[PDB]
Amino acid sequence: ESQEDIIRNIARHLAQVGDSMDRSIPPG
Amino acid sequence: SNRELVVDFLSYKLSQKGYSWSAVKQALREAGDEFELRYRRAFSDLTSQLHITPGTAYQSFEQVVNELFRDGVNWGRIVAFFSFGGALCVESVDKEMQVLVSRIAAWMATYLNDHLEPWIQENGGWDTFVELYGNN
Repeated sequence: ESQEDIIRNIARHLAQVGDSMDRSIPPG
Repeated sequence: SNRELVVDFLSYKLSQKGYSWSAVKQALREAGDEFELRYRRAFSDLTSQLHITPGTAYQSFEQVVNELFRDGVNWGRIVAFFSFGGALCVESVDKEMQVLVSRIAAWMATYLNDHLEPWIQENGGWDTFVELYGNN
């Protein structure tokens, strides 16, 4: 309900979906 | 160039909602579309709950994005950054604050240039982004 709570939720959601979209392969 | 990417992406997202703002770009557009599909299957759009206003938009932008990248950076989180900007612009135009579109674009470009550029260059630049996300 707080502004900072909303902020934290959005950023967390963005970060998690972002990671699901991370296509990089670590170097060998 | 980063600024160019930003304006192209935001203009694309705006056009998809019927609004109008008058290889990398294509990959980013597609990545954004996929990102948004995945997002909608998982979480509600909380953009509205931010209460975007001219006086608060930068602070909302800055706090979300700082939190997004606090733990680290990857290409997926960079796509999230672009999609988030897109959402802020659509909300802005929806609520007749369309002047915020040009400000959000500039804020995004500056954040890329000042804060993400070092990581981008360390990880092969946008050329590597296209190798990974191109044609999708």
